[PDB]
Amino acid sequence: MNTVPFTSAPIEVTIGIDQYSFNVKENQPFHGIKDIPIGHVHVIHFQHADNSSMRYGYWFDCRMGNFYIQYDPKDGLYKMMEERDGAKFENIVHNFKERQMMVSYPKIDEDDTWYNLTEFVQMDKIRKIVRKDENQFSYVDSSMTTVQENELSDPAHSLNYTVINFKSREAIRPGHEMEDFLDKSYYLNTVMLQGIFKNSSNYFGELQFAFLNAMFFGNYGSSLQWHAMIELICSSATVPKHMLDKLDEILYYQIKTLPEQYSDILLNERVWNICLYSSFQKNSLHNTEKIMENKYPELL
Amino acid sequence: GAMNSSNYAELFNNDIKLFVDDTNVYRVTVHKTFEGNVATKAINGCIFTLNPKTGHLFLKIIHTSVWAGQKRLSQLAKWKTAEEVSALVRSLPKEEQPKQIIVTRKAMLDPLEVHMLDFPNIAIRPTELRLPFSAAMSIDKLSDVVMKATEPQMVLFNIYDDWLDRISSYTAFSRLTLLLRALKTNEESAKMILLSDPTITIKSYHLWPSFTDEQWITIESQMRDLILTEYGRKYNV
Repeated sequence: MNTVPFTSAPIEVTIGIDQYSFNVKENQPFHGIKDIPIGHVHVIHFQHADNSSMRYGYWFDCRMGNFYIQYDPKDGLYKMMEERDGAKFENIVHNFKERQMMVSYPKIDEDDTWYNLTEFVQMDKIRKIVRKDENQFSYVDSSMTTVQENELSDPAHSLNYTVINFKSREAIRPGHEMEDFLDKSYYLNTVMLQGIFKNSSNYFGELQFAFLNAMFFGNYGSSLQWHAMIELICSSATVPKHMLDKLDEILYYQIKTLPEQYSDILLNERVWNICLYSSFQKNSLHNTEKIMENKYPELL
Repeated sequence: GAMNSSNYAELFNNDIKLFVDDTNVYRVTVHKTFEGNVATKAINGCIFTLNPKTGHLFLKIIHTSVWAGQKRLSQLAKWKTAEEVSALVRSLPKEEQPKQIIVTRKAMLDPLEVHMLDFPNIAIRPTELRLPFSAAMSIDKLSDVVMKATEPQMVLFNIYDDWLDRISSYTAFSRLTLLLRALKTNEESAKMILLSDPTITIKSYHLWPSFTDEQWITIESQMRDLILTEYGRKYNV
């Protein structure tokens, strides 16, 4: 179990940690989140009471360092920082616990939700999508655009998701125009999996990371990326069986966790109806199809 | 963007552009089998690729052999269309390649776009106009070269005959679409109008009769009358 202490809470903010969230009042004595499960990535995120635009937060992994939060009154936001003095950090964490000023990561033992949402997400791959190599943790917010979005402006602040484009030379072999456009198997298996991602776990990890950024920050380019990676698989006639079964589990838990009120902007009608009902893999997502129909039959 | 009544004069500027109509690429007759089931028999078709400014028509004949042993032929026809249009552009010198290709049916956009990936600066555009290019096989000389073909073949025509020696592209295109609209709505009456008078002949190297200017006025009015009559009939107006 690990801890992320907070120096203070000067402004009223809703704090999230993974799928959980707490309201903290201006200058409320709040000093951190304890009992954070080791072994997974985590995201701590913020939405100020005064600005319900710009949700923002930090992906991190406690195995990589001692991290803490501090409000910056110049930049006006809660910043994550690393403490290199291991003794000074245990000292702060112990004194704040002694004073019981820390919330406990509220995990139910039966619950594998966070594991299921982050199964393939690795901190080292996050840091290649959010490039800021002086920090071990990664900032994401509602407004950050992706590299593909930038192509159709500040590269330091971009989400470097892998570019997927069904009408590109990369996706379409000369002489196999019709075959490759209607059956993206080549694009998925040779170009993307063997070429770029190297294996299905890295692919699933980016897909899961894209979903979580869309859910937690309403990041629109992330939502586009999540749907593109689903569509690429579903529009491929030849997919490893282990990938289809794992995709069905991944999507089930994503749909399960989504806020009902957000299904309108977070779920692309065309992609889902094509994947569930038209695509090569219409019959391979039984759990995902069953939960989509019982929870969002309108979208379909 | 899409082409509509508003941006209609763009067709006659000096940016090279082609219309592609795929409506006659995959043509079948439907018949009964011995067992009483229904079957199709393909006949020869054509891609209708037209430069509306110059009248140059690239009639690519689609021989029935193309379909041999293929499934989902109506879908394949769209990709074959795009393959052939793309090969046509490749065959043209750079300074003759179009800057835009306007497809008459929106289903052609993705196939042509994919086939044209090598030409990113050629814009593939849909249209909202209800162009009558399907009636191209009502033009006797075009129907004849298509049906006689024994193999894939490209045949070039000027669909405006020599009209451009006397009228502008805009007017030439209006006449062509009027003639074709009429042929589409009532082929027999349209063809009667065009050929009634035996003294007005079709040059060997033309598609339409050699009307004088005044006779074209009379023809065009007769085609207008035809089209309005048929409309009244269709809707009981």
